[PDB]
Amino acid sequence: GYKFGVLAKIVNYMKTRHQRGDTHPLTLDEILDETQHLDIGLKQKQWLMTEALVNNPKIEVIDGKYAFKPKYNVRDKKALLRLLDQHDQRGLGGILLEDIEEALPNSQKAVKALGDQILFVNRPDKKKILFFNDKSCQFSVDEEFQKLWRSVTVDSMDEEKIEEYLKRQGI
Amino acid sequence: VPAALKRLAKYVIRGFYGIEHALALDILIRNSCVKEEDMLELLKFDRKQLRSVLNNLKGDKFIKCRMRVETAADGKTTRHNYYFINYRTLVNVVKYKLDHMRRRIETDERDSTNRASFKCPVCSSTFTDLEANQLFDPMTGTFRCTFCHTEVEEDESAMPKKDARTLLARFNEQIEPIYALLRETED
Ligand SMILES: [Zn+2]
Repeated sequence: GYKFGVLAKIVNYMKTRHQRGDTHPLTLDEILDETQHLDIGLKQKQWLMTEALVNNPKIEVIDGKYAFKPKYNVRDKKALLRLLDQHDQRGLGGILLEDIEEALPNSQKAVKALGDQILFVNRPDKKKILFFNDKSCQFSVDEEFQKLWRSVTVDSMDEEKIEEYLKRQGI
Repeated sequence: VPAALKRLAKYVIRGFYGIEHALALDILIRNSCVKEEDMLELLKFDRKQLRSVLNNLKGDKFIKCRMRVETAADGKTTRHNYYFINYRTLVNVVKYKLDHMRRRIETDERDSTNRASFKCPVCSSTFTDLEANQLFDPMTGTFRCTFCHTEVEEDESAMPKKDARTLLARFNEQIEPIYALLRETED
C-alpha cells in the first residue's frame, strides 16, 4: 500500500487541527512532523501539492500556504440564512442537515432562532433537508377545507366531463 | 407568456398546494420546456416523492408532457419525457374547480337542511323525520324509537348549520382574489 493511504490521514489531521482553533495556515512539513510521515516520497509530495490540496473544497490556498475553509461551511446563523437565500434565489435546492450539523457545532440554536424561516423535509430514513421559506406570497386553508379538497377525486376523471361541466353550470 | 398567468399560477399553487409543487411550478416557469431528469437533481428529493407529485400534477393536468425518444452516443436508446406548461388547460381546470366549489356551497347548504333532526343515542344512528311518525306509538301517547325505545333529542343538529354559515363568509372573503386575477387573464 502506497500513494493512496496517507491522504486520508493528512486531511483528517488538518481538519482536527482546525477544530482546535488553529486558523493560521500550516506548511506541509509541519503536518508531516507529527503525523510520523517523515519517510514520505517526493513524488507523493508533488502529487499532493498538484492535486490533493487544490481539488478538494475543504482546503484554502492563501499566501502560498494551505489552511482550512471555514468560510464555505456554516459557522453562524447569518451564514446559514444567506446560503439558504442564495439557494432559493438560484434554485440550487436544499442542503442536508448533517452537513450543517458537522460544520456548525450546536446547530440547534440557529434552527430554533430561525423558527419558521427554516423548512424541514422529512425523508423516510430520518434525514432532514433544509429549505428557505420564500415569503413572497403565503396563504393557508383550514383542515376541514383541506379534507373537503381531498374528498373530491380528480385523477380518475377524464377530459370530456371536465368541459361538459362548464357548459352544464352555464358559466 | 403574460405575467398575469404566471402570477395566478403561483398564487393558486402556493395557496392550495404545498411548497414542493410551488418549487416545481417555479422551475417550469423559469424554463418553458423541461426534461423529466432536469428537475430531479437541483431540488434534492427522493425519486418516489417527485414521481408521486408528478402523478398528482398529471391528475389535475396543470401541465402537459410530450413523448420524445432518441439515440445516445454509445448506441443505447434514450427516453426523455419533456414537460411544458399549458396555461390554456390550466385556466380551464382552475375554473372547473372554482365552479365545482361554488356549486358545492349550495349543495352543502341544501344538505344542511336535509340532515335528519332525530338521533337516538342508544343506537347512535340518524333517524329520518318522515319515519318518526312510524316510530311513534299511538297507544303510548309519546314518541320513541321502535328498536331502543328512548327519548329523542333534536338539539344535536343545531350547530352544524351555524358552523357552515360561518364558514360561508370566510370562503367568500378568501375566494375574491382568485376572481380578481381571473379577469386580467381572460385575454
Ligand atoms: Zn331509537
